[PDB]
Amino acid sequence: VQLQESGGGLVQAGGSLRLSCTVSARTSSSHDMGWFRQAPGKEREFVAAISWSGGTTNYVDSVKGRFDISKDNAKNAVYLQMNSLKPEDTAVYYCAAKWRPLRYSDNPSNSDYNYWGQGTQVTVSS
Amino acid sequence: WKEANTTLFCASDAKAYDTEAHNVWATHACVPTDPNPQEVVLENVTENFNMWKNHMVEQMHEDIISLWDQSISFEPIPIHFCAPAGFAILKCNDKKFNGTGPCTNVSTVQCTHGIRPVVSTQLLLNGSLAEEEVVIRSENFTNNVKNIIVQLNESVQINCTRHRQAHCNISREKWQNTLKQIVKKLREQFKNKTIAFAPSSGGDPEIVMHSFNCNGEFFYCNTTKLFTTVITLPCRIRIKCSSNITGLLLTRDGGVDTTKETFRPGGGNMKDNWRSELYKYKVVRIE
Ligand SMILES: *[C@@H]1O[C@H](CO)[C@@H](O)[C@H](O)[C@H]1NC(C)=O
Ligand SMILES: *[C@@H]1O[C@H](CO)[C@@H](O)[C@H](O)[C@H]1NC(C)=O
Ligand SMILES: *[C@@H]1O[C@H](CO)[C@@H](O)[C@H](O)[C@H]1NC(C)=O
Ligand SMILES: *[C@@H]1O[C@H](CO)[C@@H](O)[C@H](O)[C@H]1NC(C)=O
Ligand SMILES: *[C@@H]1O[C@H](CO)[C@@H](O)[C@H](O)[C@H]1NC(C)=O
Ligand SMILES: *[C@@H]1O[C@H](CO)[C@@H](O)[C@H](O)[C@H]1NC(C)=O
Ligand SMILES: *[C@@H]1O[C@H](CO)[C@@H](O)[C@H](O)[C@H]1NC(C)=O
Ligand SMILES: *[C@@H]1O[C@H](CO)[C@@H](O)[C@H](O)[C@H]1NC(C)=O
Repeated sequence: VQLQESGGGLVQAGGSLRLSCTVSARTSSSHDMGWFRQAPGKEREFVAAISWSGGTTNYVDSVKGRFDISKDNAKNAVYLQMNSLKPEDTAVYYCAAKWRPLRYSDNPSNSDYNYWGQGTQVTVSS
Repeated sequence: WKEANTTLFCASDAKAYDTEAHNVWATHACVPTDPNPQEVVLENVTENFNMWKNHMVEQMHEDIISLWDQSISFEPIPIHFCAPAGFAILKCNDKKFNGTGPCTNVSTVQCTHGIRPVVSTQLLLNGSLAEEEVVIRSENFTNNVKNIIVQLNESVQINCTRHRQAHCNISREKWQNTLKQIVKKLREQFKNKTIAFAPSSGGDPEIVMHSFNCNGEFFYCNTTKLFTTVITLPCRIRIKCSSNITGLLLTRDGGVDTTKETFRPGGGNMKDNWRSELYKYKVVRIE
């Protein structure tokens, strides 16, 4: 499948979930990995990204201070720690990869990623 | 013959005594080419293609990632992608094929043509020219989120040099000729609205520039003068290069149904670069 997410669940607002993504496809020192999400009815939106080599991160404003994106290169893994969950966080969460061979900056992309997982479903109640 | 996803093999004429990245990669990854293979043209046969859902593109992308992540001189060489035992590649021979839907003149082959895996943004370099007229291809033209791949029928030379500062020269006559033919093809698709071009509007820094690799050096060229005797594009480097512009990646602006549609250079999903060469091919199980 190349990318496989896990860790979705039903949670109560104020709780926490940790999403995981294993990247079976080919990785490189110029990759970015990220997380996107799609709330029911709405369009897909960027959540967070990390440069695979440098570890520079970026977040959408509505998750700052609450979500953290990390990686483990030896496990071909990327993680999204989600704390202080809010009903507006309810969505399908997708892991994604982008190869950026011509990049000249470690800041990761927030759009136009090469491929996507099937998604992991997150519902935040109350 | 069911369509089938399988793992392709690659073939090249790389040289084993040569130090450049593509030769070293192909020498271990690929087998020798058949210098003169036969091609069977299929009489009376029609087959459906979908260049936008073609597992060959995913496979080439992984292979090119491997090549770059492996590694000196850096000059792309032709690589053929080939169907293993029990499979074949169907090739669409229709000379103005949009890449989706039915194709009449079809032939079966073991391998693709030799593709140079050129990594670039905005302009497609050193690729295959259309056999007849300019062709534009999109997954859905009415969705402005879907990129347009343009295939030219005449190369436009781009010559680049360095003095960190650098530049690329294009013939103004040839480029204006190219834009005119692209405009005619875009009007066919957009209810004969007026066509406008404009410079890149955002995205990763390397997609807002024409970016490419010229034997070792990464060039980042400002293409405002292309989308607004010679045209001189200013470039930054982060040595001479001459390439053939053979295609373009365009994106259409969203918005209200004005009298006009505006198009901007784009790219960044290298899989579109591979689509621009693989659109005419599809893998099938022969058994
Ligand atoms: C491509 O052309 C074929 C042949 O007319 C047509 O059936 C199909 O709808 C076209 N599709 C696109 C995306 O242009
Ligand atoms: C099909 O395409 C081939 C090569 O493009 C061409 O030589 C041939 O005339 C075309 N038609 C048939 C019926 O073979
Ligand atoms: C390329 O195609 C255009 C139409 O799109 C045509 O007017 C022009 O003559 C063609 N040039 C060549 C060299 O085939
Ligand atoms: C793009 O194509 C789809 C399927 O053909 C169509 O439903 C849609 O209206 C088109 N444009 C969009 C989604 O903006
Ligand atoms: C590029 O260089 C070639 C010589 O190899 C020359 O014929 C051509 O005019 C040059 N093009 C531009 C746009 O300077
Ligand atoms: C665009 O022009 C073509 C002729 O090339 C015509 O068939 C078509 O009806 C026109 N479209 C509109 C929306 O007027
Ligand atoms: C390209 O150069 C023009 C000046 O000629 C400038 O206005 C524009 O911002 C530049 N574009 C980028 C992406 O640097
Ligand atoms: C295009 O091909 C020429 C030789 O045919 C080569 O010198 C040039 O570097 C190539 N361009 C790119 C961007 O690889």
